[PDB]
Amino acid sequence: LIIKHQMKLHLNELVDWAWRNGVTSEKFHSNNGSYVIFDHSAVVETYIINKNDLFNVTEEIEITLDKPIDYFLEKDMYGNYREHFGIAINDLLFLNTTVNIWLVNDDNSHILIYKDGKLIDEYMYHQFEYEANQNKHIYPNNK
Amino acid sequence: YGSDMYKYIEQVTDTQSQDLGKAIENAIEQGQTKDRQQDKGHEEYKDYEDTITKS
Repeated sequence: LIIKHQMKLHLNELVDWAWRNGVTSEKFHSNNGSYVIFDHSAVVETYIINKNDLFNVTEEIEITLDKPIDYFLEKDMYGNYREHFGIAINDLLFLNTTVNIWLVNDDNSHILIYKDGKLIDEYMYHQFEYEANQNKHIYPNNK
Repeated sequence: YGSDMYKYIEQVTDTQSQDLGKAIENAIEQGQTKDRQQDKGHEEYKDYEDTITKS
């Protein structure tokens, strides 16, 4: 399961993120036309990067019951909502009554990952339709 | 004339009242509880007894 999240980071946050999740050679742009360049994981060039400049960066997070999650939110069957930090989904003591689990994305956004005993990719989300076969009936025509 | 005059002779004040109250209180309480216990035990032992007899 791969979750893609787009975020907006200032220069300091962008540098920290890029060095934390290794980037070899690529250029990041900002709103005001300012850009920064990483080449072999080194900040070669910056072009007039004022403060309050937001660099938009997409981030890929692998979600798995064994792998711990930074910050997620769980909802039981009755209605109680709770939040957990740094705990794998399988680690929860009470998964019997856990109905939903979202991932809090540091932007206060919410991404569903766990729905009714399964990861969101495994769940199939059945639609609705009345049960019936083909009509296969000849009708009179009005012409 | 008549008896009613005495009421005016000595200042008489008749006071009445009536309070009629109604009150309905409805309370709904719901509660959920979840417990989980996990225990581990382990015990080990050793014994030695030597008996020597003469007859």
